[PDB]
Amino acid sequence: SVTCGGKQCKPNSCCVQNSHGKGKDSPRCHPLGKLNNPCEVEPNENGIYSQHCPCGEGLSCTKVGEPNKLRCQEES
Repeated sequence: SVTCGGKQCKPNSCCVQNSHGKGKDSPRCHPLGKLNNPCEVEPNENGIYSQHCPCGEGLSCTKVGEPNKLRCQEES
């Protein structure tokens, strides 16, 4: 069970910070990253992402560019 912003969210959705510096960390529920899309290995020290979500639909963060342009790629 996922829990973001002091509220439980649906599965296949990571936590993302969407605060503009208001002082109240209020993340939002975003869908898991897809193929040929931008993804990150792991979240911050708190466990939250920026905008996109990590691979969770049968993908795997693989380096395709530089410096560290990690993208989602269906694992073999």
